[PDB]
Amino acid sequence: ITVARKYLQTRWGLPSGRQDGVLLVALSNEPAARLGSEADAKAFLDSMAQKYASIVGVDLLEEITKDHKVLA
Amino acid sequence: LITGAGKGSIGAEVLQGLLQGGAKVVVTTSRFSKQVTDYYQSIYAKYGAKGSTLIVVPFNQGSKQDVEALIEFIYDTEKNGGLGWDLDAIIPFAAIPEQGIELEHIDSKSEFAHRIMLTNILRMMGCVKKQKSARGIETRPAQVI
Amino acid sequence: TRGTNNIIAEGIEKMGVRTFSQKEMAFNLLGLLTPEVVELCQKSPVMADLNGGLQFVPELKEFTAKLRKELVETSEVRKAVSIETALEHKVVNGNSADAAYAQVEIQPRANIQLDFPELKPYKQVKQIAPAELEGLLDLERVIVVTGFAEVGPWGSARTRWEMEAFGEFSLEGCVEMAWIMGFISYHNGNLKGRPYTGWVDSKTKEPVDDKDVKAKYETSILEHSGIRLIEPELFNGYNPEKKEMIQEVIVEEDLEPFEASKETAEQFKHQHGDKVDIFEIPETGEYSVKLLKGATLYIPKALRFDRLVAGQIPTGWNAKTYGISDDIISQVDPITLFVLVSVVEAFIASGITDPYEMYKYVHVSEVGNCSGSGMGGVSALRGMFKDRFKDEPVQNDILQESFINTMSAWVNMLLISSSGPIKTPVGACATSVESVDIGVETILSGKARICIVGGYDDFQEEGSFEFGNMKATSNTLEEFEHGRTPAEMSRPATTTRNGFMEAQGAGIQIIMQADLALKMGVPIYGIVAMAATATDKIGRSVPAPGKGILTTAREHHSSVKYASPNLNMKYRKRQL
Amino acid sequence: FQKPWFATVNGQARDLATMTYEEVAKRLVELMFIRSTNSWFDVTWRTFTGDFLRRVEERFTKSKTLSLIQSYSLLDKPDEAIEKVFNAYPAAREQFLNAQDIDHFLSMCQNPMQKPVPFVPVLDRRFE
Amino acid sequence: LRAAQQQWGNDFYKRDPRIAPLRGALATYGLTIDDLGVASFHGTSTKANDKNESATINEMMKHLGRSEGNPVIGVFQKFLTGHPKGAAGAWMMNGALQILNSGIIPGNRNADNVDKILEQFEYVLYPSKTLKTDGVRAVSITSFGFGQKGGQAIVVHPDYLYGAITEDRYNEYVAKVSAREKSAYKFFHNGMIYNKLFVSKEHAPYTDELEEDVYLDPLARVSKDKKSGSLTFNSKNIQSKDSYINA
Amino acid sequence: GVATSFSRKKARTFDSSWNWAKQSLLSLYFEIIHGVLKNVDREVVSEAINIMNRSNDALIKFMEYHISNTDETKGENYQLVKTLGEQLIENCKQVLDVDPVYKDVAKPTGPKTAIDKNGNITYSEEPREKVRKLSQYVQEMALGGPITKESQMDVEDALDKDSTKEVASLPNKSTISKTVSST
Repeated sequence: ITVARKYLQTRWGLPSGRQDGVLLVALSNEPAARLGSEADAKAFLDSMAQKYASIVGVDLLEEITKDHKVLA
Repeated sequence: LITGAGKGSIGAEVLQGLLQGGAKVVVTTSRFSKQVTDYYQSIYAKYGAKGSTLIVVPFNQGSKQDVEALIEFIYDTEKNGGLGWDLDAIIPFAAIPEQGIELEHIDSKSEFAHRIMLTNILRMMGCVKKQKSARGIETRPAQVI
Repeated sequence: TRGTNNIIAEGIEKMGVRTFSQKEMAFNLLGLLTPEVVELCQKSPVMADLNGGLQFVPELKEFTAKLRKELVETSEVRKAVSIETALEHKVVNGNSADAAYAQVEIQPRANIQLDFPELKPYKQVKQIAPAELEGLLDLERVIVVTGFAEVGPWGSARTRWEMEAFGEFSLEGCVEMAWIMGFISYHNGNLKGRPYTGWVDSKTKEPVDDKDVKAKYETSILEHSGIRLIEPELFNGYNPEKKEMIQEVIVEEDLEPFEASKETAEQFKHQHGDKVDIFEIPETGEYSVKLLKGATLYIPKALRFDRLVAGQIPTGWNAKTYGISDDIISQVDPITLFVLVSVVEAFIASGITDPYEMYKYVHVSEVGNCSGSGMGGVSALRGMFKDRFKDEPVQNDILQESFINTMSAWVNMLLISSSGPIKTPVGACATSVESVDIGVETILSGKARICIVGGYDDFQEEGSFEFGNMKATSNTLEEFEHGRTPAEMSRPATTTRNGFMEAQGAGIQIIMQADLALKMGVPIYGIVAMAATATDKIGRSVPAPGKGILTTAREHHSSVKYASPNLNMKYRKRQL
Repeated sequence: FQKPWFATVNGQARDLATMTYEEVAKRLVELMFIRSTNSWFDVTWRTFTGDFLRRVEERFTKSKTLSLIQSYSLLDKPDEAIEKVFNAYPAAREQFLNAQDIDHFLSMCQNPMQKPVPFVPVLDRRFE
Repeated sequence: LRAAQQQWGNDFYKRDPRIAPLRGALATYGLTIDDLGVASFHGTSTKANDKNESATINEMMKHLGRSEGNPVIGVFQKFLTGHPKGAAGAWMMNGALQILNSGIIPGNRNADNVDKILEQFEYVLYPSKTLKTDGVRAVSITSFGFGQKGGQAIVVHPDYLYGAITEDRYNEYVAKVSAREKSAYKFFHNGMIYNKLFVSKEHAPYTDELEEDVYLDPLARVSKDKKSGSLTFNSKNIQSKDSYINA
Repeated sequence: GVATSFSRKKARTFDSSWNWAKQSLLSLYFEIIHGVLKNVDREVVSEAINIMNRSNDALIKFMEYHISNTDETKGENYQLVKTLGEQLIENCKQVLDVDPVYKDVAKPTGPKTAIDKNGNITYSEEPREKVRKLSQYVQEMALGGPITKESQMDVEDALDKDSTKEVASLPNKSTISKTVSST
C-alpha cells in the first residue's frame, strides 16, 4: 500500500487524501485474482485513478544509487 | 491362437465357429478399445458354448517383442500371471492392406507388411516350438493353418 | 471372398467359378480342424485348395479388368446420357413446369414429452388384480409415487433413462441434453434482419435446427457427461494429479523483513512472540515483519493422487438455466442447487405446477419433507474448516449451508411453504431408501398426506481423497493399467470389479396417499408397498456390508401343512 | 368487435397456449375461410394455415417423410385437408400447442406481405 | 369402516408370523413371491458388496419359496451413473418406476463377465443387455451403507391400485389426470424455453397477520384470489361453518 | 508401426456361458412373443442351436419354469413360444452330457449386381436358387462345374417353412450311406 501510493503520486500526481479516493475506488473494483505483473498492477492503478477522476471531476537515477545501497 | 479376427472378417467367422464348438481361444486385436471389448463380449454371450473361453489381448504381429510376449503369456503357469495353456491350433491371419504399390513403390509400408505377414509368422511358430520343446511336449502338435 | 470389388463377383462367377461368403470360407477353414484332416496333417503337411476354380480362368488379370471396365463404363455413359436428356427437358419445356413437380420433404422436430403413465380402459384394469380387491383397501394407507426427478451425470430422469435403457439419445434426448449442457439457447426475435423462433448456438448466436443438434453436438455432449475424467473447472480447480497441501518447516535463519499493516503485524507477533520482530515504519504508519530463526513456516507442496474419474453432472449444467436466481446461487451450497432443481422437476412430473395447489386439498401442516443426505454441504464444510484457516474471504453463515437439513429448509422456504413434518435422514449410502421408509411412515401416521422423499450428495476434493484412503473407490491408475476406459470402470457383479466409482447429484420423488392422489388427479407411477431399514450384528468394521436386511423375509415355517385362510383374499373380503 | 379473441373455442374463452393444434387449425379455417362463398377470403390466410399445418407435421412426425399438404390448393377443401393432416398425426388433437410454436404462430401474425389477421391472438403491449 | 378395510385389506399380515413382510407386501395386491420380477441391486462394483448383496437377495428368495427356475433379473445402474452415496437409492427408485411403467429391463452393459462365484446364486440373473418384456409387476430396490445401514423397498406396478376402486371413480380420475398432463406439458416447455422452470415463491399463502389463524384451523384451504389470481387463504374460509358442511 | 501393443494386464477373459445361456433364451422368448422372430425365421433355429450348446441341469429348470408358465391362451404368439419352448426343453434334456457343436444354418447367398436404368450400380446378396442348406453347398462343391475338366441326397428340410419342426431335428445324428465323395 506503500508502493501503490508512491506510484499514484509519481506517475499520476496525487496527494494524501486524493490517493485515498483512488484506493477506495479500487476497493469497489477489486480484482477477483491477484495481479501477476507489477506492470499489470501499475495498469490497474491507472484506470482506477481515472474512474476516480470522473467521480470527483478532476483531469490528468537516484534509483541507480537505490540499487547499490540495497547491496551494502 | 487366432490373429486377424477383427470384426467383419473371415477371422471372426472362424472364431464364432470355434467358440460354438466349445474351444478355448485367444483372439488378438490391434485396435483394442471399449468398442472392441464390447464386440467380443457380445460375440461370446451369443456363441460361447459350454466349456468355451475367449481371451482378448492387444497385440501387434509386427513387433518381435509382442510375438514373444504373447505366446509366453500363453504358456506361463497361472501362478506366474500366465494362461497355463498349450496350443493345438495357430491361425496367423493377421495382415496389413497394401494397394497401389508396384515394384518401384515398395517401401516402408511393404517391408513392415512383409514382416507381419511372413517373418513374424515364422517367429511365432518358432516360439511355440521352443515352449513345447522346453517342456518335453512331443505328442501334442499345434496345427498351423 | 466377399465381405464388408464384389461388384465383379457376379461376373467372375458367370464363368463357372465360385466366389465365397465369409461364413462359407470360415466353414471351409473350420473343416480343416476336424479330427479327420487334423490327423492327416500329423502324417504329412496338407494343402487345401479352397479356391473355387478361379485357377482355371485364363488371363485372369485382364479378364478381371475387362469386367470392371465394361461395368464402370455402362454406369457412366448411362448416367451421363440421363443427366443430359434431363437438361434438354428443362430447356425445351421450361424450368418452372418442372419446379412445381418436385415433392416437398418434411424434416422432423423434437417434441420432448413428459412421458406420463398409461391408463388402460377400466375393463382391462379389473382383469389385472382380483375382483375381490375392489374396496378391500383403505386407500388412505396405500403409499403411492406421484412424481420424480433427478440431477445427475447423465442429465435428468428423462435423458438418463434414455441412455440406460437404450444407449443413445433420441431427438428429444440431444435437444434436452444440448439445452441442459448449455450448447443451444432458445431465441425468439430478429436474427440479423429476418425473424427467428427456435434454437440458437449460444456461443455463436447462429440458428440451429433440431434435426442438426445431433451432428453438431452429440459427439461432444457424450464426451462431457457420464463417468469421465475429473474436470477441475467443475470443482473450484480440484486437480487429483496436483493436489495442494502445506508442510511445516522451521526457519533456520532470519527471513528478510516484509511490509504489513499494523493490525496484521500484531496478529503475527501474537502468534510468534520471541520468534518475530515487528516495528513501525514511522513515515507510512505501517510495520515491518521479520521472522526470526526458530519460527514456524508453512511451505506449500503438491501430491499426485489415484482417483482421476468421477460421475459428474454434464458439463455446462447451470442452476441459472433451470431458472434459479443469482442470489440463491451465491448464498447456497451446490448440493442445494441439485435438490432445488429436482424438487421442481419432480413436481412437474406429478403435474403439480404451483405447489400451493396442495393447499387446495390439504392443510398446511400435512405436507412434509423427509429428504436426506449422507454428508451434504461438503462444500460449505470446507469454507468453514479450511478457507477460514487461510483467512480467505468466506461467508458468515457457511455453517447454515453445511447442515444436512438445510437443503430441505431452502426447498420449504423458496417453494413449498409447508408446516408439515420435517424428519431428515442420514444413512450414508442408503439415506435415500431410509428416506422413503421415514416418508411412508409419516403419511401412515396421519402426520402428513403428501411428502417429499429422496437423497442427495456432492462430489468434492476432500471427499474423494478420504474414500481413496479407505481403499473404497476404484484406483484409476490401476484401471488404466488394465485397459479400462473411464466409461468402463463401474462394472458390478463382474469378475474384475475393483471398487466403486464416485458421483454427484440428487434425486427425489413425491409420495402421497393413494386416496389423495386419485382425488387431486395426479399421475401414479407406482406403489411403495414396503420399505425397511435394518442393522446387521456385532462387529468392528463400520464400512462393512451385512445381512441385516434379510430380516424382511422372515416368516415362520414350523407349521405349514394346511393353507392359511388369511392369505386368501376371497376369505378376507367376506370377513370385511 | 369485428376482431374476435382468436383463442376462443366454441364460445369457450381461453388462451393460445391452452388450445390444441386441431382447435387452432379449425379456428383458423373458421375465421379466414368464408363458408358462404366457399373461398379463402385472402390467399395469404390460406398460405398462413398451410404454414401452420406444415408445422403440425414437423412437430409430430417421428422420422422424416414428405408433406401431406404438398400444395396449399388442397386447402380449398379445408375440412378434408385438416382431417388428412391430423389423421396422420392423431396425437396433435390431444396435446396443447408446444410453447415454442406459440411464439411461431404469433410471429406469423406479424408477417407483412399478409393481410392483417382477422383477430386478436394475444393480450399484450401491441394490443392497440 | 376404514379400520375394517385396514384389518382385512391393508394390514392382515402384520400380526402374522407365517406371512413375511415381503410376502404380504406383494400379497395385499394378489401378488406372489414369483411376481417380484426385477431386483435393482445396489451394485457398488466393490468385491465386498456385490457378492454379499447377491447372497442376501438370493436367500430372501430361497426362504420365501421362489420357484426353482425363476430368478430375479438384477439391474446395476451404478454402472452408468456411478455412486453418489446418498442419492443412490433415489436414482434406483426412479429407474424402478421407469421399469415398471415401460416393461423394459435395462442391461448391465458393463458386465463383460459375471463373477463365477455368483453362479451359486441360482435365484439371480445378471443381464448384459436390455430386455423389452411384456410386463414387470414389482421391482426391489435394495441399498447398503456405512454403519450397517441396510434397506429395502418394494415398488408395485400402479395398475394394481386401480383394481381397488369403482369404475365410475376410475373414469373420473382418468379425466383429471388427462387435463393435468396437457397443462403440465404446457408449463414444462414454457420454463425450458424461457428458463422459468424454478420460480421462487416471494410470499406465503397467508398474510403475516393471518399466519396463526391458518395453522390453527385444520380445514383452512387456499382459493384463487380475484386481484392477484394466485393461491391464498381467505378470511372467509378460515374457521367457517361452510368448510365443516362441505368437508 | 513396430512399437509394442501387448501387455498381460490388458487381457480380457470371457467365461460365463452358464449365465449368457439363460439370457440367450429369455430373449428368444420375448422376441417370439413380440413377433420379431416368427416361426419361419432361421434365427430361431440358430438360437436353438446355441441354447442346446449350453445344457445345464440348471438351464433346463429355467426354460422349464418359463415355458410351462406361459398362457397359451393369451395370443397366437404365446402358443408359439410355448410349443417351441417345450421342444427346446426336450432337446436340451438330450444334449445334456453332449459335446457342443458348430452348425451354421444361415441361408446361403450369392452375388447379384444390377445397374439402374439411370446408371445406378447396385449390389445385393441374394439366396442361391439351388442352394439352401450347408449340406447342399457341400454337394455343389463336389460336382464342380464344366470348367474343371481333366484331372491332374434328398433330406427335405423344414427350413424356411417351420422352424419349430427343424428345431426338433437338431439333436438327431444324420446317418448317410451315399457319401458325398461318391458324387
